[PDB]
Amino acid sequence: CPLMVKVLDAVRGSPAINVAVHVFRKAADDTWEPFASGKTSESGELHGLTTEEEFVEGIYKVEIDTKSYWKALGISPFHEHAEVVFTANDSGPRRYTIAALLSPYSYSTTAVVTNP
Amino acid sequence: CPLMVKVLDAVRGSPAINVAVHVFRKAADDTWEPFASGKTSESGELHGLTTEEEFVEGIYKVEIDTKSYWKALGISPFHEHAEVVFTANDSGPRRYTIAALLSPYSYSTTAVVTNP
Amino acid sequence: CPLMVKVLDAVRGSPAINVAVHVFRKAADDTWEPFASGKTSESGELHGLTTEEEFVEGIYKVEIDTKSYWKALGISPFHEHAEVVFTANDSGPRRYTIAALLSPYSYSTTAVVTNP
Amino acid sequence: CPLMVKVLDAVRGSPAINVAVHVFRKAADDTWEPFASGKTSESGELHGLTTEEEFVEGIYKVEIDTKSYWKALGISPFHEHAEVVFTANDSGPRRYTIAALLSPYSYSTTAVVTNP
Ligand SMILES: O=C(O)COc1cc(Cl)c(Cl)cc1Cl
Ligand SMILES: O=C(O)COc1cc(Cl)c(Cl)cc1Cl
Repeated sequence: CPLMVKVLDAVRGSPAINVAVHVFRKAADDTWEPFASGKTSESGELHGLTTEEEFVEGIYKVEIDTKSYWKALGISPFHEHAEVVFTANDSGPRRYTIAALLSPYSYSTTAVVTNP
Repeated sequence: CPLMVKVLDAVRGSPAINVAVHVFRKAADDTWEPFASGKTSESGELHGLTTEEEFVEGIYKVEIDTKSYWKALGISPFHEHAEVVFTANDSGPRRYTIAALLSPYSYSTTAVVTNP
Repeated sequence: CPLMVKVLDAVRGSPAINVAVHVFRKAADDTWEPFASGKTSESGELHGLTTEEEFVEGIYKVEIDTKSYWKALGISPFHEHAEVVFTANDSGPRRYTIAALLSPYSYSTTAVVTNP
Repeated sequence: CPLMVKVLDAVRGSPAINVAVHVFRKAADDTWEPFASGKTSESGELHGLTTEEEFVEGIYKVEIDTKSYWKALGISPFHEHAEVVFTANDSGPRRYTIAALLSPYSYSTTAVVTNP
């Protein structure tokens, strides 16, 4: 699995469950082409977005739909989403974990990049 | 000052100086129209982006050029930029501060929304 | 002002007001001797803790009473307090700002060390 | 496993390996009694600190030896350590994950608490 997303909820001290995630890749014409999407599991993790063959070099955007998450919990948050934009696989294939820690008016994101 | 941006550097424990910041407002056709921009000061702050008259309700994007910041310091970063997307609301308090804390592979952002 | 503390609330997007802060200095026998204390202001800030003459090199602990803060707001928190322990160095820049961003089950802290 | 610690490095985008961790528990006399210790693995994770039988109700301190970590990488950081202090098991046994994201002048910590 070359691209995994993990989301935590800093209000409840729990995984952030059922968070929608949309991944885009910048096309030759500089538009964002949908690439993959999914939603976090009961563990806060989203696996299976893509394959090693499909996940070529490029600029990717991982959109985490934080507003939709909070509004389901009846909470009115600040951000529309949390966006993570990065160049991937420019020195060959790597495995990426994008992590995000959510609060209503804040978020933190980090990346763990490993070479298989 | 309805909108201020502050950027800090978690590697050196310092303001993040001379960071380019671009602000956009979402147009009716869902594109991002340039709205304001500047470079953070010696204190990591960017003031004077807009006025009360011009800063109407709507969705805004603040794009912080973190990659150029790290590259100018000789450091290899993960993200292309940090993006903060939010809705300005007239019901809420008047003044918005968007703060960002930068590391090479991670950033945190929060919003402080206050009244005078 | 050699030492300032700033506290923000990530649930409401606001300064964290009326937070008790206690500062200690490590004594030669390795105990923590009271040094300074106060409550954050309406802006989330605590100034005037010490003077240049009194703030000599050594190890200091800043203890932010986050549990009482959340309890006064009717919210159930994880931590007893947030502790920030660091060495003051005269080689480094003069002025220390300790900032903390609070959520019920998470906090972030950074140091900004600058010269005038 | 009722108490697990995970540490990430925000400069390298990697697990923080070989981080020493010391856990203490407040005694009846209000001193901190050593409780358990260990060091993070190649995954940044520390398992096996304690057992369900041993991990009774109490106030615990998880000390993460961040200064020793950075100084091994030849880096001179701000904090002496990152301390996480919390009441555990006060509504019966729970499983705790303490996570920390490290930079030289900052850290973030969160807790995930689950009911088995
Ligand atoms: O917000 C401030 O003025 C200073 O303190 C902070 C700065 C940042 Cl960038 C973050 Cl994420 C949190 C705090 Cl408390
Ligand atoms: O889950 C981990 O990999 C470690 O804990 C964290 C989780 C999140 Cl979501 C974030 Cl943003 C940081 C850390 Cl250290």
